[PDB]
Amino acid sequence: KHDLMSYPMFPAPEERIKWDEYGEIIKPEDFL
Amino acid sequence: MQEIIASVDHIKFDLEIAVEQQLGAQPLPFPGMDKSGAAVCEFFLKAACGKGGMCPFRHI
Amino acid sequence: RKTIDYNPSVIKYLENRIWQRDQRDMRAIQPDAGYYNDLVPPIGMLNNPMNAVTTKFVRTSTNKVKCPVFVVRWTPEGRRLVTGASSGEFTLWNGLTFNFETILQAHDSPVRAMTWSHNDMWMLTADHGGYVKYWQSNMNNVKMFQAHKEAIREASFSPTDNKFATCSDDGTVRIWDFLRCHEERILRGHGADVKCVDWHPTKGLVVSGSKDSQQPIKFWDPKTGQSLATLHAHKNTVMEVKLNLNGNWLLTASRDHLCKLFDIRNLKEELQVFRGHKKEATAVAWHPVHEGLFASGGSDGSLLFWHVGVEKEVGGMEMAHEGMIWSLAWHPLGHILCSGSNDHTSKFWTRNRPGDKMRDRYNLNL
Amino acid sequence: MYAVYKQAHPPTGLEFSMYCNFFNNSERNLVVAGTSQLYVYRLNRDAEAREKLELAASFSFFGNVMSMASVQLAGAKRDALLLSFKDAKLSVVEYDPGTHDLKTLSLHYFEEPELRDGFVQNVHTPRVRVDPDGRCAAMLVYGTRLVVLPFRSSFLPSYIIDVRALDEKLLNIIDLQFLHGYYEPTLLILFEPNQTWPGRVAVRQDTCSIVAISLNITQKVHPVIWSLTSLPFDCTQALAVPKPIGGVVVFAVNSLLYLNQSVPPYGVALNSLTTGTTAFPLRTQEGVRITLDCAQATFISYDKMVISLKGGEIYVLTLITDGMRSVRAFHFDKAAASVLTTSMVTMEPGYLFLGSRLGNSLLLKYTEKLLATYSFEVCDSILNIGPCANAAVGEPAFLSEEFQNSPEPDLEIVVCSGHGKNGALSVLQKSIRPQVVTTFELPGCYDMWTVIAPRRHGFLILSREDSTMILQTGQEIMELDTSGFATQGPTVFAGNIGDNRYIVQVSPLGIRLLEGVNQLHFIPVDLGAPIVQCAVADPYVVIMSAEGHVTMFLLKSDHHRLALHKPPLHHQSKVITLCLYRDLSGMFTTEEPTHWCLLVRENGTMEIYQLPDWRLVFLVKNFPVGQRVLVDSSLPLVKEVLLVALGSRQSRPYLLVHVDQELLIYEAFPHDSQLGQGNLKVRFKKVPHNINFREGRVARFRYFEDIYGYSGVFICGPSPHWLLVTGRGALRLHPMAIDGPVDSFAPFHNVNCPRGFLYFNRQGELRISVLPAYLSYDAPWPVRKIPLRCTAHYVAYHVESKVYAVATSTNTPCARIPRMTGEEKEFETIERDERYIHPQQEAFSIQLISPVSWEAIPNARIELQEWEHVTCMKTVSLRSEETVSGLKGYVAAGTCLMQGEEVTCRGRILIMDVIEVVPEPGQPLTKNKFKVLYEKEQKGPVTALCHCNGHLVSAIGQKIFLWSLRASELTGMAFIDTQLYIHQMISVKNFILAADVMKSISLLRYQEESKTLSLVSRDAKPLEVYSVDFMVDNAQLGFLVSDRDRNLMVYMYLPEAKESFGGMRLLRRADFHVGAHVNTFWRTPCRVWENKHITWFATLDGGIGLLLPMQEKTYRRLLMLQNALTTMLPHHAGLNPRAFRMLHVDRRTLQNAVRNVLDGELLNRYLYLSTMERSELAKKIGTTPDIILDDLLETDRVTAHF
Ligand SMILES: [Zn+2]
Repeated sequence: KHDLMSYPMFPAPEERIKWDEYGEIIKPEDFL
Repeated sequence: MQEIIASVDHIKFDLEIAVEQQLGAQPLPFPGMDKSGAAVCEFFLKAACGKGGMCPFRHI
Repeated sequence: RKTIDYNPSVIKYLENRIWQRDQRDMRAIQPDAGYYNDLVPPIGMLNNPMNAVTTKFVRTSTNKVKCPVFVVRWTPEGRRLVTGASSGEFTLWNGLTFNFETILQAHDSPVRAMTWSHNDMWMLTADHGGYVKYWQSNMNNVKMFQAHKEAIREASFSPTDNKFATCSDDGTVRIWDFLRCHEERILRGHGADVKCVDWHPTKGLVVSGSKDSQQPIKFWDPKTGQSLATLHAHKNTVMEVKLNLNGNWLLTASRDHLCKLFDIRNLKEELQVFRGHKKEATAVAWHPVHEGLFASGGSDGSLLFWHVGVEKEVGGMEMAHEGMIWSLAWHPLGHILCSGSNDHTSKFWTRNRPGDKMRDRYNLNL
Repeated sequence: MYAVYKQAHPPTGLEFSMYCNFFNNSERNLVVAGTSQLYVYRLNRDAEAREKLELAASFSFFGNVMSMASVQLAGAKRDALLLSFKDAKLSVVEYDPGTHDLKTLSLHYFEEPELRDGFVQNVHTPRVRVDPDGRCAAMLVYGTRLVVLPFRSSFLPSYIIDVRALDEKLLNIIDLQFLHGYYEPTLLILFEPNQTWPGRVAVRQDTCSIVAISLNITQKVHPVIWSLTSLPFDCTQALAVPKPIGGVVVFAVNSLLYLNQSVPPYGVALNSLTTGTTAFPLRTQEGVRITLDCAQATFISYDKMVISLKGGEIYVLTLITDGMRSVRAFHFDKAAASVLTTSMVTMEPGYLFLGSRLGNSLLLKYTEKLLATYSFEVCDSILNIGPCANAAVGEPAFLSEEFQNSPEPDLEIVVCSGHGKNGALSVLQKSIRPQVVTTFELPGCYDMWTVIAPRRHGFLILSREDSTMILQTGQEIMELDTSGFATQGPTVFAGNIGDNRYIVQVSPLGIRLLEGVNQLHFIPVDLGAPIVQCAVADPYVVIMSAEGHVTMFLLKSDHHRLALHKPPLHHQSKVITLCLYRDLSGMFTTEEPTHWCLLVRENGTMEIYQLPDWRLVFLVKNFPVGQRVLVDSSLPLVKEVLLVALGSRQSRPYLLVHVDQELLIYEAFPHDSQLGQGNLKVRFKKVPHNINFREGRVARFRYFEDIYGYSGVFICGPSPHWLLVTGRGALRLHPMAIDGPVDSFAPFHNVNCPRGFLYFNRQGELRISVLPAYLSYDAPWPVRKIPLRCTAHYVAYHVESKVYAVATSTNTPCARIPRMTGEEKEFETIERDERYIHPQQEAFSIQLISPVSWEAIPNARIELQEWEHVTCMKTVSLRSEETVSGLKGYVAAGTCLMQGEEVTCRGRILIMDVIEVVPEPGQPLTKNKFKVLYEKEQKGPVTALCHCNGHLVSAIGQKIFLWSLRASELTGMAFIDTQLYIHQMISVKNFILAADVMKSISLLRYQEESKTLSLVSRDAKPLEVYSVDFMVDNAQLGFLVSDRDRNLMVYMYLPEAKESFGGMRLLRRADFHVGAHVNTFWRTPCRVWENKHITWFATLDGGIGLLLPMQEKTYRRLLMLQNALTTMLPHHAGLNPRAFRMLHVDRRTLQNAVRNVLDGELLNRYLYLSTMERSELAKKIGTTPDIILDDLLETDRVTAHF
């Protein structure tokens, strides 16, 4: 998780923002 | 300085082409607008302007 | 003449920027009256957000008709403040020397909403009759229509120029199309009169307040119309609902003398509450360049300053803005604040100067 | 759309420093660091040109270092480093023997959304602190988390301590330090539970506090002991007092506290500004009126502390100690001032290093004067292109008359570096331009040599295809026709033997000895075939024929005489090339000078022999591949090999070889490998390049000693370069692109020519040349550092009269305060106590620097008003009806008065001309003088200035005006309403591109027929722009933007795209993250690249970068390589090159990152790989290495300006 150790490199986190004419494409499960 | 070395007077940019024939300027909605502070269009002085009264650019 | 000119602070920040790299390298402003050129805007000191605690009086801006003001909003250039009162007028006050610029007459009803878009083009202003009027940046009147049969209380706007949502006293939150002026759908199932609506800055949510104690906070879905969540937060009459620009925190004032944070990623638990209003909390404004701090207006006239993570108030005082504070607005540079009373005045609040003794009537009062 | 970033100058400027056992536990090492680059130093005591810092290792990172500490782990032979990168990254690295790289031991990734606590915009940097006893190490993640690394694998699993879940509700950590003794690791923490602001002190007087948490490593429990709560409000860093006294000293801005567990709180005030702002009991320090707000300090021994204040002033604090080791009083003294530091480290006892970003980081030396008082002297300084504010491109004044008709423009850059007392100018210039003082026309001759005849060179020996020329040098050089030398045929080598007492030339038939003109004797040499090359040692001469036969000649004193000694060499394969070498600072110890021979065979094996015997000492089995580290074991074709020692007293050897039109050079480092008796204890490490060899033997690698003091190798060919190592020990490769390709080279010291050199042009022209003496070739670029002793803000080269206009500023004490009573200004004189420091008022002035001699022109200095600040200076090409063109080229200054926020800020436009007048006798520089044409107050602050087709464009307030210069006045023509604060503008062909501090860029457009200015497009998203450029392509025009989050981005105006409005929204098409801030921007055309321009920039951390536009097809062949170079290569400190060059938005909006810029410093590691490894990355992405090398090397050829 926190402690690391082909090569032990740090990750590159990226997140694509799916647009819409209302905003971001949202799912109805993460809001209850 | 920046023009003796990097001269760009012989380059015809796509910025300069897209502002002459306006290259897809959308008609402005809500026809009670003003647009005092926009560009003057060369289409009204020379040729048929087309969307007269509902053009984004001013008319002299 | 009494101005708060932001220009000698931005010049100083542009000069520091070259040879600074952080705030830990910034030379300390010392508390004396001679260190007046060493100030930077709140962009300059990014941590230590105690900079932007505006408890210094600048000017009362009163009209000639003396009507209570309900919305106070800065132009997104920071150039001026358009102010909507109960007489349906827009009184425009200059943003450097706050003397007077011009007066309009927008509505025939008390103005209740005023929102600029994410670009500096359009301005939505609703009123007490149910009318929504579009506005150019030069205060040109554009197409009007009737969006509700009763008094619209708050308008928001999606993260684009395409959709917006209004709420009124008939209990409905109606989502609108901007260009077509078309009613998309109606968000029903609320219970009583909804009084505040804020769109989410990225995700396309609609959060609504209420007076109903059984459905006080509703999360919505603009595409499907589904009631997405229900947050039983307050005992009575949620006044304002605001969201940060980071997209994580819901801030909620109400008439139960409280203000509450809510991480919208985890609605089951709750973040800290903000106790310290002696009377009802009515107005809330997040700070533009400092996430974490906001300001809070009360129904007794209290103007308090808070921070996320700090339990007590950062500091403001009661009997500051006499009456009942309806709305607050920060300048784009968070160096000055304006508030609107239920009394017939509107006061300007700037950052404190180095080396002053705060014996003013809005202060220790010695 | 598509581009490539390339780094031209590394960042100069240090932030971090320490003194640790980097290489071994025997000696300590100065390990400094800065913006994403690590430097390791040694300290030479017997240096030729007194102490001097010698570079031992230099290391580059894909990430900016935010903190750095060191600890010696259990059982370790060295001292590991604890690097710290932005947003909670930790990396533990050691020096690696074997190779000469870093070795990552541990990697720690503490950036999760549950640790950010909902705050997206991170401000707090991670702060690594270690124990004095080495028991643990602590990183302050996000200002609210303590990562604890337990020590004894060499590591125990870490655990996160929530800071706000302790006692006292810490919540705003200022500084945190471990303390001495206290059996377990004890960690002191300064914090503020109820934070206030200096400026609001009447309701929150003094809120700082201390928690000394006691860490239990095993039990993972930690109680709060020894809390205080009444510290003053403006408390900056704390410092742990060492073990015989113990405790802590706490720097505040206006006071200094000593705090201890048992001692009552003691502290004194440093000035009378703690009168109404501090209720803590503070005494009055005697004879001291200073402040400690941005101050560095370190402990010399115990009880003595040296403090570097702001202003660079050095004090020495003495802790006056009682009998029970209790601090009773303080003692200050004013020692010698120095550079505005950012770091502070004691070396060997008697030395202080002073790292600095803004100013040259220098080493000191302290001795006691005859309580103790110290005196500081300067031993060494490290050169620093500082925080580059503005930087102008100009033409140098001393181009030689032979080089005048060159097609490419000959130009240099002048950079406003440094700040304050260390403010300066930096005349950077990438390539070496010689001063040809005497030319010749000698066709036919191709090789050349200069020998020393009775240290001036006596002869010039020119080899032709059929004969040999001789030139007697001296007062006037003249061709010699007498006997001695063989002129009937060519010569393959000609050099000195002994110690400059003889001359040895090598014909293809034999070898002659010479005492000058007089020939001693001659030794014919059949040796199978004709002699192709020879190498020389001090008594040794080694011959090589065309078929690999090797013989050796030796001086024996008889009068001297060469003696044949045939080498015993087992020829399993033919010898291709040879090299000789001697030791003068011997690392060739092989378990007084020592001679060595180097021998490359055709099977690919490289062999080193100890030269008096012929025993095999070193053996690389596969040499022409180009491996990173050369290890002993006992094709592409190797052309030429040269071993040369460079540096202080010939310390470090280098290996320069030539393998298939490719230069690959090696360092050398000692390595004790117990795997044999008779082997060298050295290994060789490949180091990177920017040089390609892409268009009877001619040597390219020609060693020179003492050309203008500098010793090194000149590398001839199609792209000639100067290899230089001074006493610094840093490798320097400087190009020489003027005069085209260079065929041969020789050093040449004479009477009419000083210490200098001599080379053939490709057109067959001999050139007596001297290096120009005004530059320093010890820096990565040849630079002249111009001390101004004042902060240089803006520089602008005026093309007419060929001068520079520099805006400067010095700090004067403030004395008045402007008020406002409605009608006029009133001033209140600051009348305070005598124990009172004054605020610093800045007064500006406009210099005028001459490029001939870089002093300021006397009696040419525009001085402004009292409170007036230049916000911009550019060279402005206004129009005029006088010259043959329209444009004139004035100098315009935008300036305005800062008098606080209660006074209305107004501005003034200052248009200046530089006109040549007659000079005053005795001063040649006074021919130039300012002529102020326009000087008028404006209706608000003038914050930016540009020119559009001869119209001055200005930004007053929230409007952007457009003026026209008449005979004496400006007339307004057009304006718009704009954003909050336009601080930058640029222009190309009636298109203004403005830049706001907070909102964004906004492009404008000006019709000239109708006098109207119009907003075409803008960006609506918020963005903190620093400055703007134009990305210029064949027909595309990008809008290059630099930002506060260290981001480069390219906007385009595309009305055909649907994701904008109709021509109303700027759409970004490239996103990139340079590691530094950028304020300056340049354009120049390149050397398929038909009509493109290179957008150069200089970073604010002291480097210079590039953005070269490319086609889409060339971008995507190399983007497949960049992803292969990211994953399939190990990186220093475990950093991810993809994660570092992605966009760093500290928010969340709808703008997904458009990555269209390559990482040309990651792509530069494809040049560094061996040709066996070079083909493996080509086969996995479906290509050959010839296609990639025709793309990576062509981005180096068109980008060889300056
Ligand atoms: Zn038209």
